[PDB]
Amino acid sequence: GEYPTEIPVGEVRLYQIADGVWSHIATQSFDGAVYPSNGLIVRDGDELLLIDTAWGAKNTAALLAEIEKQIGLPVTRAVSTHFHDDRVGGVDVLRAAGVATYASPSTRRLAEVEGNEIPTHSLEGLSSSGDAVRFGPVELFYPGAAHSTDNLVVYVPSASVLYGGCAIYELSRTSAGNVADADLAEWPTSIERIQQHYPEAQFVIPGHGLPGGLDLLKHTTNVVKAHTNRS
Ligand SMILES: O=C(O)[C@H]1CCCCN1C(=O)[C@@H](CS)Cc1ccccc1
Ligand SMILES: [Zn+2]
Ligand SMILES: [Zn+2]
Ligand SMILES: [Zn+2]
Ligand SMILES: [Zn+2]
Repeated sequence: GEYPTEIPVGEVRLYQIADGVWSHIATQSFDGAVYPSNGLIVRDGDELLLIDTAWGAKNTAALLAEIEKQIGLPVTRAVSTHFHDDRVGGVDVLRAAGVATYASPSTRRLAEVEGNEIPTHSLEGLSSSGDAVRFGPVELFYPGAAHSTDNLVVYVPSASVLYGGCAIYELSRTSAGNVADADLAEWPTSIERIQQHYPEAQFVIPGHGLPGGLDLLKHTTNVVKAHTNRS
């Protein structure tokens, strides 16, 4: 029961999941309510891989300061898992600090169209549903369209940690979130692909809220199908 929930906006908290694996947790206010957001940090030798910004430039500056204070290793690369602002908002801060920023070509194009910040580098090998590539200490996986058409998930083999980003919902969320960019028809099949490729996952991190087990995948499918049938 130690995962942070406790976090004023502008602040960022780190949570150690395993040796060399942390999540980062930040908050943002939207329509008068406060939402948490998760990302991932993975050690690779004496450097760090960052997965996703902390949802905004100010939060992302605080994230880098937090990392410097608590871990003290340099973030040398970062990956954004889809084109929304809680994933790419802060890429310019990362870039100014010397972090090499990455995303899939689809994510970079969608970010551009949205007027969002655009990661510098393009990830190859992730164009088709079911594609996976090794990227430093993690595997990147494109499960197919779900929360967005471009969304990636991240697996840490040394720790059996599956980071689902916003394609996976926390258990406390029982109604669909922002699905304006989603492929509702394909989302359960994409979740099916995650389960098929990472059935040994022990720790599953949603894009927002509390980690759990692989039960978060069927929970998300249930919420998405209920939203599909809404009326
Ligand atoms: O996915 C979701 O569950 C919904 C609802 C729960 C929190 C996050 N959330 C959001 O929308 C975030 C990041 S995805 C804000 C956003 C703004 C503009 C465009 C996309 C997203
Ligand atoms: Zn999103
Ligand atoms: Zn570069
Ligand atoms: Zn999100
Ligand atoms: Zn449920």
